[PDB]
Amino acid sequence: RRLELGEALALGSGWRHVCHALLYAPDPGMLFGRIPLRYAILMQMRFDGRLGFPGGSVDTQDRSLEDGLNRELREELGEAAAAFRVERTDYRSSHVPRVVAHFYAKRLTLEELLAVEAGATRAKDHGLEVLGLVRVPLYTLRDGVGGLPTFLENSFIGSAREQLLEALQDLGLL
Amino acid sequence: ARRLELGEALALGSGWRHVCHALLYAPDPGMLFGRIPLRYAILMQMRFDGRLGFPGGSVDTQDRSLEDGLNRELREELGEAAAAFRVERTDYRSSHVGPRVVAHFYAKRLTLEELLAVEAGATRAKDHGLEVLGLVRVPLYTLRDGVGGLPTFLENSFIGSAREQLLEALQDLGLL
Ligand SMILES: [Cl-]
Ligand SMILES: [Cl-]
Repeated sequence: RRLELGEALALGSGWRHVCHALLYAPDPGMLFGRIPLRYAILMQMRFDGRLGFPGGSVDTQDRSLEDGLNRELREELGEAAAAFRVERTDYRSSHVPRVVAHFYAKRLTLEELLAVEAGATRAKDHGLEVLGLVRVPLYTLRDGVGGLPTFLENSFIGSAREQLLEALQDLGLL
Repeated sequence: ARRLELGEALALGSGWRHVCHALLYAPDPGMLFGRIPLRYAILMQMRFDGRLGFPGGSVDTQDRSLEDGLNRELREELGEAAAAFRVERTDYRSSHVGPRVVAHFYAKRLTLEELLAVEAGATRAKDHGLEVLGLVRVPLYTLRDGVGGLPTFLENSFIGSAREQLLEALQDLGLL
């Protein structure tokens, strides 16, 4: 299932790689003035009706995983994604058809993150591979179901659900 | 989700909340992977509660009609761009009733250019990042595996009867 980046960097041509990024930004915002949002975190509704992360396939044209991640993101998200670069320091995990899924996480400013939302419609893949961007609600509502717990009952691509949870875990959100 | 006629629903007493939601759609000729027809761009939204639904909201006695209230909530939910059309009584579709809420549904044909400006602008709506977590188009196809596209979309969590309201409008749009 899961493996080391070197372990997977080491692999024959019978494997290709994908790169995906969880973009996040602190948020002092408060739903209804009462419920702290904590962080804005983007996901995308994909062409198959499943929730996933931005990025995509890295191919022989790329000098590295990050060059392919950042290229995929310019195309999926638009020009606001070139305000920053995802680097190896933002890498998190690799997972295994015959595909290795690399996963990254990049802290943005709320301002940067908002610019990415604002420009996402003009992106090439908008209204095609990507049906739109959504933020992950990080709270649980007063009924004990609304919010994250219900968000987590949606359809997710691949291992995106588990990537999400691990990263939230690692943000101190359980 | 027991149904109501619009007149009856309007007759209901001072102890009911009324909500109004709108399915905004334009025809779209494009093809996914240049081979799979989109047919229409139809807007839905990810709500604060992690459920998919339609733009709209509460309507109160301070609204001179359900329509005025819907256009007001549409402006809150999606921004300036939505002011460029009014959703009127002719676009009305159905009303449903738990806790003395009545929920009214509209469907409104926009021009593809109008629908885009709505998405382009939604990041500036008051509710964006609050009640509205972002917009999404409904995928109307089913993909070669017979599960991706629409039928997987339908397995996501929906608020109220948005699934039913959606499915209803797709049927009335003539989609099998
Ligand atoms: Cl490589
Ligand atoms: Cl009228």
